[PDB]
Amino acid sequence: SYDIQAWKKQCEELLNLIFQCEDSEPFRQPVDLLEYPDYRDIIDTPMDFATVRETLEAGNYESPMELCKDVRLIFSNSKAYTPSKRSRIYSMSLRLSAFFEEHISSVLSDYKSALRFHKRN
Ligand SMILES: COc1ccc(NC(=O)N2CCN(C(=O)c3ccoc3)C[C@@H]2C)cc1
Repeated sequence: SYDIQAWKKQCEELLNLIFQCEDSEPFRQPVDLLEYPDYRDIIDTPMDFATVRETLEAGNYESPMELCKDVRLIFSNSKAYTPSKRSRIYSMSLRLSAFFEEHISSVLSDYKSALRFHKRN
């Protein structure tokens, strides 16, 4: 399966599944800086799933590795803000991360395989 472009629709479908997860609600939109005025004191690079979807649709990701880095930044940023290992948001961030990682693994493998096939000769 050596389609170099296939990752983009696969990532759009996975973002649709993440939007349907109730566990995504707190990560869907950019954190309101007025609601949390100290957010930018701790978080250097804000990220959320609407920003990831818009970047993808703008044609501003070259590879699924770049999309994966931004999704992993949502989860690291949530971990940097949260106050407990038994925080509600933290419990949701960890379930959503496991779901994301389970599904992105084949997207990354297939992309890297397709690029190796393109370079094979
Ligand atoms: C009183 O009811 C509530 C319950 C939950 C919240 N949400 C939060 O505390 N959050 C801070 C940590 N987050 C993030 O750092 C992040 C957001 C996108 O990517 C990461 C998630 C989210 C915005 C606010 C009020």
